[PDB]
Amino acid sequence: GPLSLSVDAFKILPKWEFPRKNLVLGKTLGEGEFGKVVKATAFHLKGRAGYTTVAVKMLKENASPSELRDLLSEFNVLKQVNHPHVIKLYGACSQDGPLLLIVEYAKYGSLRGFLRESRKVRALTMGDLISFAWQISQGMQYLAEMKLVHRDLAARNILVAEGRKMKISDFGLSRDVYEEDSYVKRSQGRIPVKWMAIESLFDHIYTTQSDVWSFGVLLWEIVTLGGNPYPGIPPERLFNLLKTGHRMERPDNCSEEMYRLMLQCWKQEPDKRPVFADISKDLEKMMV
Amino acid sequence: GPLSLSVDAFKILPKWEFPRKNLVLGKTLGEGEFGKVVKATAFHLKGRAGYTTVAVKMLKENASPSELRDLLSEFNVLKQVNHPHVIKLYGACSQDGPLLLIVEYAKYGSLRGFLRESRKVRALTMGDLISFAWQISQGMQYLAEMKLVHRDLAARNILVAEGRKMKISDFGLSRDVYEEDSYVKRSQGRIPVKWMAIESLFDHIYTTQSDVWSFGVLLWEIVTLGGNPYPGIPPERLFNLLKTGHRMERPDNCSEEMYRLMLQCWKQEPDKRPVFADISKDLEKMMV
Ligand SMILES: COc1ccc(/C=C2\C(=O)Nc3ccc(N)cc32)cc1
Ligand SMILES: COc1ccc(/C=C2\C(=O)Nc3ccc(N)cc32)cc1
Repeated sequence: GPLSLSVDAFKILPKWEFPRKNLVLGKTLGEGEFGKVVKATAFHLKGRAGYTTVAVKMLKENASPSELRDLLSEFNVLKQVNHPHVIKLYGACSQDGPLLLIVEYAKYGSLRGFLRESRKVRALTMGDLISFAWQISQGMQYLAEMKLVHRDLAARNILVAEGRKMKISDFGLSRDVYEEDSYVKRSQGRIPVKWMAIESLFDHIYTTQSDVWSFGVLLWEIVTLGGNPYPGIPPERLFNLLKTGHRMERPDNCSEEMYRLMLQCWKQEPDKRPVFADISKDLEKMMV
Repeated sequence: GPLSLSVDAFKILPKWEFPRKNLVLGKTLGEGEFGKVVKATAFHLKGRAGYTTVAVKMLKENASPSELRDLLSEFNVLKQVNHPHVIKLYGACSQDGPLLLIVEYAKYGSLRGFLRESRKVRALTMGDLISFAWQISQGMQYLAEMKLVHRDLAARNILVAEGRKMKISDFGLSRDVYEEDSYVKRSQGRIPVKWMAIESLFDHIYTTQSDVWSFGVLLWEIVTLGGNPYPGIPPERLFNLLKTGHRMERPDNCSEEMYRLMLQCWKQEPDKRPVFADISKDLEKMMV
């Protein structure tokens, strides 16, 4: 099938390969959907003398064809992508054991955990908050320019690297949209309902503009310091609440220009939402 | 889409509804893929005076359209099914809060945990082991007769109820095959690679005979007291090992007639595998 074809083409296929003997695995940093990520260290990694501390993405126990598919796809995507606000790939190990992707280690963990262990003024201004949002916007403008739809943009999918630098990660669900400017999935998707654009939920259509919708949910998360979207509202209720025109209220400690920006990422019509370029301009304005 | 249609038809739709006020939730029993299961107690449940201790299946945090789809489907399936070796449904709560399915509580937990906390002779004969396998076979013959393909048969998906009684659970991935005797999924499935039949892996075809293959993996698990299939072999290696005719070796403390039975559930050609009726006969033979 499509998968066995990919796996065999992959096993037959550069400068992405890394000796498994030079990689040492350590504690688990995170799990969840699709994979496991462990802290690691790599000896003589792409020109760097000695050890570099890295993160290693692998298949969890009992992986389905779907999670294997997502791992190989994330690898194919990350090889093409380069940007200061996108996670960096160093290589992979595929030869004498499990498939492992060697990626950039982020000193501060996920954006969601980073926010949750902090407070509004770890102390963080709303100027830091908006700075976070902005770095992500630039990241996203870049991937949009690459004709790439992330699909799974969320605080748990952004890493905080050294310097409090945002890195977009988790390219498992990302899809190329060069040809048609849309990705359409016939079956039910694996993105959390509460982050999906209204057209993705009802019609299974994903574009840069539905990434825009997720970005609005992610702003909400940033502003709330790691709150849970639509708190206390079950996911199945979202179909009707969204189509009947309902949206999350302005949270506490949110400025009107920020909430105004979220509201615009959640317009029903994908065309009436801003594009990442104009989002970034909006945030840079707010940040002064 | 197909999902919003189901959700609205469900919200518009008997004697399956249960007052949410009469249900009390308690500790988490299990999680993983698709849902969470919590211990609960239900007041005045389907004719039963007082409280009955039950299990409650719900959506985990941040559920995708896919997990919601699997929850509603499991509910639709469980309403049609009745057998001493299939989990019993009591009802659901859908009205004023999250969707919850109220099912049979199994005193001993999953078959996998039950086996792992035991020893060959908690002490268990190989006669108990084979008894477990047999109860599952009868369960499966019944669902096969209902023209139902389980798809996700595995020790973690069997519960051990009072009397050490096996109950097949987790009907999330189950599919009706009345019309065509097969279920075909175009996209990549969410069943663990190591439990899927060779035709399911390569061609995305599921039938009662690929359930037979999973049952062979499950026998292996029973015999090994909760071992991990294909230990130390990465899932992606399975395509080639399976198509080149490789199979798990006879494990320790396994009789030849038992291993002979697994080997037959793993024939390349779905037609050369036994049917559950003949599997059950084989096990009842062994059990003396
Ligand atoms: C201070 O605690 C930490 C917690 C999580 C991380 C996680 C990741 C990390 O460092 N790089 C990653 C790449 C992909 C994914 N999914 C996760 C990570 C790092 C540090
Ligand atoms: C002694 O420890 C226990 C551990 C898990 C259970 C789990 C379930 C249970 O009791 N009923 C269930 C129905 C569906 C699923 N997935 C799981 C369960 C019960 C008892």
